[PDB]
Amino acid sequence: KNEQNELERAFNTIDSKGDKKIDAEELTELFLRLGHKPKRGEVEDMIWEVDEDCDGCISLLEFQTLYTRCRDDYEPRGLFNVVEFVMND
Amino acid sequence: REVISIHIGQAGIQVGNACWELYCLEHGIQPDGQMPDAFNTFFSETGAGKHVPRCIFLDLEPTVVDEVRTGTYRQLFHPEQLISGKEDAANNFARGHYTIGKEIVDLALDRIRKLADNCTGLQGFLVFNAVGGGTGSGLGSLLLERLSVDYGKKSKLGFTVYPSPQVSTAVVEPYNSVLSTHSLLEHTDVAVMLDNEAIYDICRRSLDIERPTYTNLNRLIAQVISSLTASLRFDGALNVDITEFQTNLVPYPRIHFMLSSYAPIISAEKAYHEQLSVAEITNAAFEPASMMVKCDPRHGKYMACCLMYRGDVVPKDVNASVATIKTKRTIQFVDWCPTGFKCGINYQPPTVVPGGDLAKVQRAVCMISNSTAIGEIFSRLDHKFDLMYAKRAFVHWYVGEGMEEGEFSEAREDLAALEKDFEEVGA
Amino acid sequence: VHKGPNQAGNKGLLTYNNAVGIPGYTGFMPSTNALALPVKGFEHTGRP
Amino acid sequence: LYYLLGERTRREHLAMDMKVRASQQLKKDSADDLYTLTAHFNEMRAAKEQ
Amino acid sequence: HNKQLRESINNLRRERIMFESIQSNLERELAKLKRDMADMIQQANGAFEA
Amino acid sequence: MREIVHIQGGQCGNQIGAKFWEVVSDEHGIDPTGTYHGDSDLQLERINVYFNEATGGRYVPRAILMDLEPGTMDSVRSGPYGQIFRPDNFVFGQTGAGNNWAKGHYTEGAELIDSVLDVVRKEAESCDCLQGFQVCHSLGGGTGSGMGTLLISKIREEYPDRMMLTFSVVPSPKVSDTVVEPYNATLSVHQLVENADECMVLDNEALYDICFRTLKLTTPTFGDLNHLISAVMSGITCCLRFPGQLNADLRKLAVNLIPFPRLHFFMVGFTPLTSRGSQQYRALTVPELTQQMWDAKNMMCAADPRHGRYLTASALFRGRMSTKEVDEQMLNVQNKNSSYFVEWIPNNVKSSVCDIPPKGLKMSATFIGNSTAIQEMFKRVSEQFTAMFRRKAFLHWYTGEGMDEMEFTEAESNMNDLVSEYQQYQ
Amino acid sequence: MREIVHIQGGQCGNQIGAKFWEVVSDEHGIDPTGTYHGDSDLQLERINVYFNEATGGRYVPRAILMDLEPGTMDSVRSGPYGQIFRPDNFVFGQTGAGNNWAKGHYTEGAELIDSVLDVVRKEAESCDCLQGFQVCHSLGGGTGSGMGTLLISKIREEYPDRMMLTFSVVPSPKVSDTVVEPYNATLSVHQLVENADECMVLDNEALYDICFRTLKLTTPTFGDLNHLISAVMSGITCCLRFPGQLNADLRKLAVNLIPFPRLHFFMVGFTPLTSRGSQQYRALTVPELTQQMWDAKNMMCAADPRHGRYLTASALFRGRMSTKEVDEQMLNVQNKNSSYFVEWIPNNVKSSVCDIPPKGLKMSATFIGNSTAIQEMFKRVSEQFTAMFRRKAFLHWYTGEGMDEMEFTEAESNMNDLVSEYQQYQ
Ligand SMILES: Nc1nc2c(ncn2[C@@H]2O[C@H](COP(=O)(O)OP(=O)(O)OP(=O)(O)O)[C@@H](O)[C@H]2O)c(=O)[nH]1
Ligand SMILES: Nc1nc2c(ncn2[C@@H]2O[C@H](COP(=O)(O)OP(=O)(O)O)[C@@H](O)[C@H]2O)c(=O)[nH]1
Ligand SMILES: Nc1nc2c(ncn2[C@@H]2O[C@H](COP(=O)(O)OP(=O)(O)O)[C@@H](O)[C@H]2O)c(=O)[nH]1
Ligand SMILES: [Mg+2]
Repeated sequence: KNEQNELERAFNTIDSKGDKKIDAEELTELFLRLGHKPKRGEVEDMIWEVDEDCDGCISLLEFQTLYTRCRDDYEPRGLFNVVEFVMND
Repeated sequence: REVISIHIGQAGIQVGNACWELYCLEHGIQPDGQMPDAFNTFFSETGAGKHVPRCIFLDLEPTVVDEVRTGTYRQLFHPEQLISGKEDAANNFARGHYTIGKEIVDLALDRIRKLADNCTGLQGFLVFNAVGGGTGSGLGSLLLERLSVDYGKKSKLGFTVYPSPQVSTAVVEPYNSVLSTHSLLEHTDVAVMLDNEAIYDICRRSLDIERPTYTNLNRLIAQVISSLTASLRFDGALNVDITEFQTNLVPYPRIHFMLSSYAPIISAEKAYHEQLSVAEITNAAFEPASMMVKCDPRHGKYMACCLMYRGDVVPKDVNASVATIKTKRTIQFVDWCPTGFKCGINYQPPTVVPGGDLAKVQRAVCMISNSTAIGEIFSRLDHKFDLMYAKRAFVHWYVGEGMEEGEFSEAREDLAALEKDFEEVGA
Repeated sequence: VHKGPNQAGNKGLLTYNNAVGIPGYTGFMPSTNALALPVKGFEHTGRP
Repeated sequence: LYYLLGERTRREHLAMDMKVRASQQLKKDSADDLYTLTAHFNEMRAAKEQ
Repeated sequence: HNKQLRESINNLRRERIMFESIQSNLERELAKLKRDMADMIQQANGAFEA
Repeated sequence: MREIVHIQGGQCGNQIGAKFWEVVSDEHGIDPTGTYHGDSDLQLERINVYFNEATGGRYVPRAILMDLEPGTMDSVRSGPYGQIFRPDNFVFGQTGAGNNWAKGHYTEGAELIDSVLDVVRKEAESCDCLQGFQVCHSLGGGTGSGMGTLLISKIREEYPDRMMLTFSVVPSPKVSDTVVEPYNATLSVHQLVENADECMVLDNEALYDICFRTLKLTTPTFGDLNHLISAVMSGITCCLRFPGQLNADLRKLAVNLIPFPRLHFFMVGFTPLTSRGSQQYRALTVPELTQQMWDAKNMMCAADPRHGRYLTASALFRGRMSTKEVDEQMLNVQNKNSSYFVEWIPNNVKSSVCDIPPKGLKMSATFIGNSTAIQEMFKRVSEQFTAMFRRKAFLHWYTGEGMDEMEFTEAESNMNDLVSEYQQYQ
Repeated sequence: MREIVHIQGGQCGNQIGAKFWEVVSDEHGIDPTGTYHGDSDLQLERINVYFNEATGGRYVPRAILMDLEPGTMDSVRSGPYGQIFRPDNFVFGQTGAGNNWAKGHYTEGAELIDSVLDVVRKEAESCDCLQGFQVCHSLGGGTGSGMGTLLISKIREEYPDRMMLTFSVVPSPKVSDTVVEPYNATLSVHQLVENADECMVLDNEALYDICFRTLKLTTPTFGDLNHLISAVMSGITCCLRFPGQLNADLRKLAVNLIPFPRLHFFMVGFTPLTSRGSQQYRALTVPELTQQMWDAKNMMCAADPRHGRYLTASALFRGRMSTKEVDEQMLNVQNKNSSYFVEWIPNNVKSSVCDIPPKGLKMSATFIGNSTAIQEMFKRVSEQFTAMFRRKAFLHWYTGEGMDEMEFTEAESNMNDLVSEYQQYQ
């Protein structure tokens, strides 16, 4: 939980409209803040391989199960690595 | 009780070329047109020893039509019906709706007028067309428009052929499809989608024919239509007419798009193979490997299902079968309807066509349901429509014909409204 | 008590069997040696 | 990577299926016990009436 | 090949959706039945005390 | 003398009536050509209740077929005993309603009901003293329910003093034909509770279960189901057609079984019903018939009577029997299962005996029970009605024809107050 | 009047019962088609004990066949006197237990016993005054032992005041067909010591020895063994069906034989049993019968009574005999071999005479002795049970099905106190 308070704060600061939904487009602005240019078809893949239950959007519960799964040990860590970067800094 | 069938476009009259071959064989009519009362719903008895179909082929290019004129069905298909234009619409919805429609639709509907006046107990119309083409989409919509303003209250059964997602013969199919639905929505009462790739997989898998042409496709399309109207053409233990789909399958005035399927689509050696009964065909009617549209009904929730049964079936086992289906949980229904079935039983078994690849079976099932996978289909077409429209590709052909971007945009948002309607009802 | 389901032996009007028994017999009798009921006092339905 | 992802999601889906089947079994059990309990209550009704 | 595998995975996930939905519905019905069970128990107790 | 006219609506009504007139003509001994060929004189005095002498032993039934599609009429004339009806009694539409109650009650009715009213009137004053009317129809179809229902309303308005029987099948989710079953059944029942005097509820699910368990048939076609319903209908009307040691007319049964004006939905049974393999291994005694009669799996509704109480009950026997045995059997059934009966009415069982058995049997019975288990059926239907109506499915094919929404709310409220007062009297 | 309901379970029970109903129908002179063809009136007046007339002289047995594999039913219907059973009494499963006591008592019992209880409930209410039940079953198999045991328990808790006979064959090491014979016998005996009123122990070993020595048969198939067991059962109930100088009904025989509520395992015999070659050199007198009755080699159980003591004994004679000769013979056989009889009970022999011999004999007898040597048979079985239970062979098949181990401990403890109290009274 002591990591998880800041995890959910990182989640809403990544979000802009404040809801459960984050789009690849908000991810593009997050990439602009990171500074490196993403590929043409990379950010859709990064959101698709992790968005599991719902579709198009990503959800808070989905983010949560993704996080505890990627904490554990040949696994896609597409969005996991980038949020971990937000967690680190 | 009579029903007339009009055929629009190059694909429509090929379908009719197989359908009426099936009809005359089913009622024992030689292709010259005479027998060596059940026929009365399709054929009018002129003079003595002659029957003439209640149909009109119409198309803009004369090649396919006069091939019908010179084929084996010269005497059966009568001269006035086969309406043929002088030049094609050329896959151009505007060319088939605004330039050449204005000359051909009046001649067509004036023929339909005298056909309806010949008829007495008209149940409704049924049209055959593919929306990917120009003539099928354009003047098909124009015709349906004038038929609606003329009669309106009579049922209109539209068996359309939509373009397949990955298999495609033309390029502007998205433009012509969307512009067809913009009128198909508010004109047709009961409209059944039939894709091509699904029939390819069916013929590949079950019929095990490696190299199929359009002939085998149209052969089993006729099987489906004939199995749908068999309740009118012949008496059964539990008959169901053309007005029942209007009632039992369409829960809303704008949600009328039906997935159809057929079973058992089986080869000759495999009829020898398997022991056939009602339970397995009632099952096989629900697998996506036997549906007529390349879409996944497991992704969707059924709204209402209709089951045509032909051959030797009692109500006992079909009722037991739908009981097993309703208690199965591989497929689910909407919470809006507990009783999502409409059965029908007719005594006469499906007939065979010499040269056809189906075996003569004791009993067969034609399923026609309503789901939300269709709502997925329209989105799939809408996506590739907007991809081409974003670059204004091929638009200058329609504009040069005389149209504008307004109907493009309004048809786009009309499909978007249809998408929203499906997503709301499926919940 | 004496009347029961599923047995058509002892359904005659008389409790005993008149053929081979005295009243109070309580021995089994077949349906063939068992009396028949009277329907009504007059016996026919005809108008000549 | 996608191959392994498919291998994982198949197992998860099969687990969901078996949970559904167990739910059906529990449905049957619950129905039977409800029928027996209603029978018992009707018996007690007859007893208290007598 | 990647797109083929991706489509297969998408199909599997979309079926998992249907499975969890029917699981939820069955759980609602099972809760209603266990409520009926408890009610029958209470009715039997009442008749017995009477 | 005492007169019963027959009115058949819809496809099920016509096929049921076909079997009904086959078995009645068989009882009175008239051949399928329309002439008398019987042996006993007992059949002659009471054919005036169901026939009219035309010319030289030509007895035409007092029946009126009514539907909207010629397929059913052709199937009537196809089978035997189809050549005996009066062709003028084949009053008949041309378009067809097709599972649309609004079509059967508002549009096609306006041009068919005046004609059927003409012929049913002419057939009513053709006889002297009416006993009542007898209507066989469905509650799922369109031309049967809607048209028959309006006919009931018109008739009860013209001849309010005569009795009325309605043999109506109801749909069940387990044997479900169509999709608009609740939208049809709820509205028809809503009209029957103020128009019909009493209704004999049927359903195909219980009939299929009967032919499976007791009859042990292999292929239960519609012919046998209609065969069972016909035997039931002949059983309830046998009292008028034949003398007996205790005669019970239609109004007599009504006043014996109906304690309150809205409590008039009966469930029916029939005895004896035995499999053919066990047909000769069985016995024929009044206890034997009573055991099969009071069995819960012999009712012709999908309503377990042991889940409720019988308000009243009636049994009409046919054959040479001893009324002492009849009455003590009723007393034993009422004394043993005393919990399943109502308390504040003693001697809940009306009985009757007629001395003519059906053809081929020595002794038969007909059970008619007005129980309170029927509220399970109507809750089972009304809950489906609410499930569809709460999100307005299929509503527009009705609202687009003349009906409005408050009619559906009216049928809901009437269905709800009926089942609540059944639950009250339980 | 007095009534006996017959119940057959398992393959052993069904085939024994098949020959039983053959023999009984022969004695009452009813042909296999189900009609009467006898000559005297003495045969008619006591067939309500065993049959019910269906319609017009069609007598159907009052029996219930119960099993789980249709092959036994086919073998029953195939042979003669097969078409007489009522097809409704063929209550019957579909899966098959197969030598699994837990299958016969927990798995298939739970869904078969309700139906067979309804059938036997209808068969018992079909008669007026129950004398008792008669259950033929085995102890080695599963569908006979475990199922019949559960049926006995259900019946005893429902009709507690009525008699009950059960003929049970028991396993032996010398004739050892199945492998879990001790695991089935121990649990079944543990339940028959508490539920059944009295049973007659039978075994195939002694039967084979009888057919080899006395009958001198070449091929003693199962038909002849069932013929012997049938003759014994007919000898038991001759007293209810035919009058005699001294009646001895079933309850009368129970109270004359059972000194303590747990001492009801009887070894049975039958006389005369002579080869057709030696029937010419023999005589027909009561001493000739008695000196074959009390022969050790004529018992139908593998428990030589000269290894123990007799508690009580009974003889049922059939034929026109002299009761002085009967009683002087029982007195002489009690005075000669006085040591083999119990000491503190005078006149350890009950006797009875019936005036109707079996068809084909001038004078017959039936010995039913309640000895103490049956502790040898139960010891012989319990030691095999412990031998397996010492390290839990075959145990998982039962424990995995719902049963636990303390049932086995309960069974062997009850078996042990049973054998010890037999040894006590010795
Ligand atoms: N299933 C099936 N589809 C057909 C057949 N013939 C044509 N089509 C479909 O028709 C579409 C193109 O339209 P066409 O029927 O060829 O011609 P059209 O619809 O009249 O349009 P124009 O070519 O401009 O006249 C293609 O995508 C085909 O899929 C056929 O015989 N069977
Ligand atoms: N018992 C019986 N029921 C029938 C028969 N035909 C139809 N039904 C029932 O009637 C319902 C359909 O009624 P329908 O005949 O279509 O009524 P209509 O369309 O108004 O004439 C179905 O649920 C069937 O179960 C029949 O021949 N016998
Ligand atoms: N006397 C006799 N004994 C039999 C017959 N058939 C089987 N048995 C005995 O039954 C024992 C096996 O029990 P089984 O019949 O299989 O019982 P079940 O499986 O529960 O029906 C064997 O030891 C056989 O000796 C028969 O026809 N006659
Ligand atoms: Mg073309």
